[PDB]
Amino acid sequence: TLQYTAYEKWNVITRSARFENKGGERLKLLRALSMSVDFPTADYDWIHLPGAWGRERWIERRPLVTGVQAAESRRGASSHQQNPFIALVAKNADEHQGEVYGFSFVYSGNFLAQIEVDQFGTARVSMGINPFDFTWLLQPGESFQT
Amino acid sequence: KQFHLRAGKASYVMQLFRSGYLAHVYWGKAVRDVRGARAFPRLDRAFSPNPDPSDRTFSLDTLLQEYPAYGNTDFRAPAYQVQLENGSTVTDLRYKTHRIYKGKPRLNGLPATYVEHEQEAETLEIVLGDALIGLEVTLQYTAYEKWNVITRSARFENKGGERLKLLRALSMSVDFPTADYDWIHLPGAWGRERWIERRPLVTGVQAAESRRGASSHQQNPFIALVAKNADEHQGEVYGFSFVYSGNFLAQIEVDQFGTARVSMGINPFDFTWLLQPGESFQTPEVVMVYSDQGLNGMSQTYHELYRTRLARGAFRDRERPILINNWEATYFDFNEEKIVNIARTEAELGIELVVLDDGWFGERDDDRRSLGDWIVNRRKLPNGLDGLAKQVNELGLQFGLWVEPEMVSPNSELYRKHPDWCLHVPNRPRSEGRNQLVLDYSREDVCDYIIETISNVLASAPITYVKWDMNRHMTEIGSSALPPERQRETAHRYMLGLYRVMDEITSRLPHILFESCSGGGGRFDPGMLYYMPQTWTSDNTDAVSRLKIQYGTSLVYPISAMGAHVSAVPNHQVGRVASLKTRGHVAMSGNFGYELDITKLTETEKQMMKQQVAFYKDVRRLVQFGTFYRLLSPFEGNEAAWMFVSADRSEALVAYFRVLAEANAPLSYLRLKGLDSNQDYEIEGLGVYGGDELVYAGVALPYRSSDFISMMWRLKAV
Amino acid sequence: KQFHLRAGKASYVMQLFRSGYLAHVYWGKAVRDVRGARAFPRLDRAFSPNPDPSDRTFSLDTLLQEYPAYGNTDFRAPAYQVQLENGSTVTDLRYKTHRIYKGKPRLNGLPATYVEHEQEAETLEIVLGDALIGLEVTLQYTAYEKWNVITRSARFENKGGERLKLLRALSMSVDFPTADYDWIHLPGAWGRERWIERRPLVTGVQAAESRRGASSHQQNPFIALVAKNADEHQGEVYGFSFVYSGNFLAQIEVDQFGTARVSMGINPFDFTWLLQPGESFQTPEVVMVYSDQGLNGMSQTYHELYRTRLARGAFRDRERPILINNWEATYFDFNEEKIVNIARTEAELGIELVVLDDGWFGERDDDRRSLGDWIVNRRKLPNGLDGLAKQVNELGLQFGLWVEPEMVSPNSELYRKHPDWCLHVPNRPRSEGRNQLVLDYSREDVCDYIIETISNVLASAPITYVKWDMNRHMTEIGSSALPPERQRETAHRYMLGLYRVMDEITSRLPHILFESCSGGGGRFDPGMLYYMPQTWTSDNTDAVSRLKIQYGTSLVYPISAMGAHVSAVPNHQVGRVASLKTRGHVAMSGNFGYELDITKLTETEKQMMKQQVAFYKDVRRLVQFGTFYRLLSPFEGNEAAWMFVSADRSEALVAYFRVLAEANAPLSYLRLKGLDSNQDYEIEGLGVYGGDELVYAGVALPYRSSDFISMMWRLKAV
Amino acid sequence: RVASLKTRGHVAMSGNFGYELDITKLTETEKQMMKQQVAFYKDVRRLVQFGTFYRLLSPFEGNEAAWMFVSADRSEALVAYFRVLAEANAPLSYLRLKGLDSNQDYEIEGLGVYGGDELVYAGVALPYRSSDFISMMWRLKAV
Repeated sequence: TLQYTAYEKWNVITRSARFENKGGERLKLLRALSMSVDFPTADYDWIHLPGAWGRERWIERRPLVTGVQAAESRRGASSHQQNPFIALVAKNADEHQGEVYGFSFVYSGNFLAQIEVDQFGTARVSMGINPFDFTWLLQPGESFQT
Repeated sequence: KQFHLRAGKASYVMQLFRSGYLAHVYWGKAVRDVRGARAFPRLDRAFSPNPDPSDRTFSLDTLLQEYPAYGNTDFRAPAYQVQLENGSTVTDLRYKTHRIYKGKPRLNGLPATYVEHEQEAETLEIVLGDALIGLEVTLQYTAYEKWNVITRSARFENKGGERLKLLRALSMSVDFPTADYDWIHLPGAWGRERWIERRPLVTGVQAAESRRGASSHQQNPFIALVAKNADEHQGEVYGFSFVYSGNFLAQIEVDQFGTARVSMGINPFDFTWLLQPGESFQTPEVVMVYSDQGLNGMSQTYHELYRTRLARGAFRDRERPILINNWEATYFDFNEEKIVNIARTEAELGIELVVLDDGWFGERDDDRRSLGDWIVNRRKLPNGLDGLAKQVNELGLQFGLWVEPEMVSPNSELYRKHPDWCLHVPNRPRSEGRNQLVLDYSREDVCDYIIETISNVLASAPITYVKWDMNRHMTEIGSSALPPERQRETAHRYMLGLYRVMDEITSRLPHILFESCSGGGGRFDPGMLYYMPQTWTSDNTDAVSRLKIQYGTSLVYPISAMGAHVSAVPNHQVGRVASLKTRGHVAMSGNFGYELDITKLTETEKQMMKQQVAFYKDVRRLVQFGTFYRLLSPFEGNEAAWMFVSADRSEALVAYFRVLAEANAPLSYLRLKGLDSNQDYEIEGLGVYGGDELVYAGVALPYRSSDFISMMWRLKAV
Repeated sequence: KQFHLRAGKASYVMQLFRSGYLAHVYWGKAVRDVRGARAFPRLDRAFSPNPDPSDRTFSLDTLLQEYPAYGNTDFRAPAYQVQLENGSTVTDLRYKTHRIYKGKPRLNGLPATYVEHEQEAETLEIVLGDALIGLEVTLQYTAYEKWNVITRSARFENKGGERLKLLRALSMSVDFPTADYDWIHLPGAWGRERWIERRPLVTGVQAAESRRGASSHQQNPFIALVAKNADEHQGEVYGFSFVYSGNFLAQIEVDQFGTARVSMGINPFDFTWLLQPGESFQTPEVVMVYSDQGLNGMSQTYHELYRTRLARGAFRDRERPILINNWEATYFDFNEEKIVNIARTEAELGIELVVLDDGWFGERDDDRRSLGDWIVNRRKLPNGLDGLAKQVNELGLQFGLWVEPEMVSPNSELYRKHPDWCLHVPNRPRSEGRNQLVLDYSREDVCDYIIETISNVLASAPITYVKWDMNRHMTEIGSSALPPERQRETAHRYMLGLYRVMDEITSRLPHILFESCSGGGGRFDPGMLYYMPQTWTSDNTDAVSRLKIQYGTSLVYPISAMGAHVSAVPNHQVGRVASLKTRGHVAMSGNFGYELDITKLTETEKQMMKQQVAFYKDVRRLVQFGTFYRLLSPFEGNEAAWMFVSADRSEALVAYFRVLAEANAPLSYLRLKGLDSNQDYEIEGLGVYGGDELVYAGVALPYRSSDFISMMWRLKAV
Repeated sequence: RVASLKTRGHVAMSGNFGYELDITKLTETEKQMMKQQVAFYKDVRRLVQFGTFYRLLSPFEGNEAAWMFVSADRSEALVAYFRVLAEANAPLSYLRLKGLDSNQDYEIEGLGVYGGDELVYAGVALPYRSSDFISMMWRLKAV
């Protein structure tokens, strides 16, 4: 079940998914991201928040690449090193004008925030619990909420 | 003490400082008031000398100015410079008086933006003066009501009893407090005029200029300071447009303290002007435009102002005729029988105007003779211009004529009779471009002769269209009718003559639509637009080449004046093969016309042409008089896109272009501008879309192959 | 008819084209032959007019030239321009003859790079000429055998019978076939001179220039064409250094056809020069360096050339004394005892020179008076300069003196006696800077006076060091001893006079080390370097600020001439607190010295000074005369690093700087240059590293917290 | 790094304000400075912690950093400006604001009354200052 919520007051769209095993066999979640969205074009810059202890959340803006880009955490915590937030930014956009698409993860553990540009210039922004070192077993009757 | 000009949604503020000094403070979006109470004290800047020895905090080197001079403690490039009889170049202009009156004054012997009603603008005249030498300088400011336009010019007058030589006389100068801008000018050449060149500013001097006696293909008299993030659709832009068609200097200087001095006017290089007691000198005007709407906002401001308040004549607000020029069909070799029976087919295709090009006069079989001898060749036109024009008229077409009045061929009746009438210098060889010389328009006799000769030729037949051409640039600049101390005034006096010549000629013939031309857009400037309501954009007629040229031309000049014609293939300039459908769409994006041999066209092509002609007539008033938006830039990529929107936004026309085809290409999309978001639009042949969707989301573009493709969409509000 | 200059590993090729025209062909890496200055189909370019009317392909507008003019079909900015009596500015120089001789000539009344032997260089003089007006221009080319150096200058001579007036007379002009380069110039201000500014070329005009009568803090007389991918260590770089200390114009012009014109010389603005029949005019020279080995390679060429073949005197090849200036100690209020007392303390620390600053002359107690009156104040110095110097000498210290001979205070005996001896113009207010006026060095009486006055004073005491200073820029430029027609020659004539003053004064006192100064490095140019072998780099003595300042200055001028003094904190210019350790390391990267109140220093600080002085004495020869490589640029990041390597590469000194501290910072590394890869070097205190490892792999940097850090390593071959 | 107590306060007041220093080791001036700081923050606390935030100048893009807080009705504002590395003989500085009501006038405390549109479209001149790591804080109230 895909969960969409749209606030009336803000330009906020929240997304999450709920897995349920209604069958008779074990289903093993190798990957269970909260969301994924395919942009029709890929002419963008992206912004994530890299850093370290004593210097968290430095704004880093980079052009997109044909391939994969990702800020992630494998530390069991959201981390000083990469904050669970990425943003698609228009080429000419700044602090005061321009189109911006922010992605914020409401979770304090391992995360993956990825942007993939394919052969046809489409951009897939996917975000959620880091698939790395992660599985989740669903017995019949069990559920998983991202 | 404080002057506050309010033009449209913009503000231009100045303030009188201490005793007579005029300081610049602010220019940008309109504010109610700029607080006069200055925030923090001035500084004692090292090596910035002081006019007042007691106060080291004051220095003209560190004062934002309106019309600065050099040698008085300011070390930056001045707006003007005057040499006295004693050899010094030091002058000191102080405030005398100032006046404010509704409307806009005319400029003496010079073209200028105008108003038709007093309510349309306010004019501020600040009278400055140097009492010692008796030099008076009046700074002229005009602020329009409906536009963000501030026009600036200067007026010198010698009230002293000495000779005053103007070494430099720019129209304007302005000091920005900060220098964090990029700058855009329009460099180019013949075949590729007005390419948009965006560059970061350097700490020093950058300048676009012309030393050719004409505004030139090489540099268009327009520069602009633009914000670092400003684009076509947003950001702050500061336009500077010179209303003049001769030599010019458009300069930006960034100094040690991060200020940017923008100056514009008649190129000081190889230029002087002598002022005897009682004599005056009026500078051409510079049209300054602000916009936080981006580049399109600036251009649209220029478009309305230039089309409705710079262009003149009966054809100013009128739809321009779809013409055809028969240059490739006949060349210098033509006759009456050949033109009229060809013009009969052209009339049936829908053409509204047939233009007779070069070769109708004197001994014209070459481009190496006969310029200056403007009499009908009875050998080619036995019944003359009168006979040809009337025979053309009864087929239902207007008749046009090509002229090049500013030129004289060494092999001509005129030159053999008046060899001293050309621009020349004593005992030097007379250089030739295209085997021709330049006539001396600094002289009254030469001008008077041309006015009479050309007007009589133009009155001898029902000619309603004129292509005024110039195909050379000035060399050996001098006059045999000028004293040695006024020889450097020749270039400007020439332009004054030409302006006066055109002014009288166009006045004698109010029934004629005039189109200026100079080897293409050699003189596509505001100055020429005042006399001739349209211009030949470029000799290059390639559809793909025209993408850059027209895109860059539209930056300042209205589409109504931007001439664009469909030509033959393979192209004569580059050898490129584009589709007839593509060449039409590019040409229909400007002042539509034709330049090709219709007899060489296949039967299928003639039908394309008939549909092109019929289609343009439907979209003409929208194209030529509508609001213009640049969507995709050919300078920034493989695509070119723009659109025209009606005043009430109920109608729109979209043009898209893609040069080099990509195999297995990504899907194409196009977002539009200037539509009513609260209203729905029907795209002919596609369906109905919301205005908000087209602008915010965009339209999926059709997947197409082959190089040099084009697409046109008529948009209609439901 | 081809001229082929061979300088080091570089080639400069020219050619005689058609009827006496001189055409540029190639400049870059050395070639045995240029076969291809012969066969090339020339194009008929639109609007490029023709000297020979029947050939439309040939135009001066489209010809790469060496000394071009305007009005002869060339529309680009010319190298020269001269107005005739009839008013015209048209001139036509044709090839006359040429001569080749080994060695390099001296420029009349001007400084110039020289040779000690004929074998060091070869000189090509190309004599052009305009037969009509009798104008003869001789183009001077010199190619050094040992370096990639080509020097260019021009000599005008009126061999006709009319007056020739030079509107423009640049030292050189060169037309590159392409324009795909970036360009580097050195802008700045007082307290921040010569910041490196890299910019892409624009299609139009870019320039660095000075209208201040001095080379200026604002713009240094140096520009450079660099390849797009060129950096400090590799790539093609073309340097243009002007040997002149006054007004200049350094300009690059890119035309419609993608050619880049680099021209340099005396600024045409506010400049003329009258040439009566029989008179001649010599332009200063421009030193051109080619390098395929990066910015370092270009700079290194200049370093050797300027240190060994431009700088003169007994101190040219000599180690410079470590000096102390006690200006901050006493200001204007001092006496003989107070100076000698502090001299003992400084002498104990190891300092070698004590310099007496401003306030020793006349009634100089402020900065509002006494300039021009060079007589010992008997209140402060009862025993005169001789008595003070003698005492200082037997303390073991050399003695130095501060002078500002070009300046006159309105409140001085000199000015109330000779009010016409200052630069001024009739009936205009005499503007001041730092409450002082500029003496008229265009006049003979003034120069001879200064020459006698300063010489006798400098010979009256065992003075072995002089600091020559100027703290003002020209306003109201003019001379009472000049006719109106020669008034605009004043600035250049001033500079010619100054050059003669310095030449005669320095010649009288061969045992005196002269250091040029101008509110810091306001006159840090090759012209001054010819008369005074070292220069005060900047009044900004802040360690961090000096990173950029010394980095940019090092781009052209040798380390031996770059004065750098350790000062007190909080820094008087920026207010920054940097460690004495860091202030030392920065100052030790140049001509080391001190400028601070020793009486205000802590005992810990004074001990660091002794260690400092001892250290620099070990590395002095290596620093001042060694090879200089820049590693990390402060203009490009948070770091600054460079190193000095001996000729035999057996010894090296490495300097590193970080300015802003970073918490939990990444591990730092540093890679070196110029070492012998096949040799092992011991880094003192660290260990032994291989030269290849040092250059290819690099060294690990220590982890340091705290702001503004510095580090020095001594390298020695095993 | 050594920065002025004034500067350390202006940065800390830009967020959730607190103290992390030994008072037993403070001079009388510093303790009196702290008291002045606390009294100031309590005045703009509701504005800082609950007002609208505008970033003006990025410390990631240059030598400056600036941001401002604007109240809901735009009748009140706090402007914070920071400059790290001192430049000798530096150019004149200016600051443009955001989120103000163009139709209203604002009193910048201790400076005078400026128009809202002026502060946003023209900008206000900044004081010439030396020393490293400086800060400036302005309170704005509508008339």
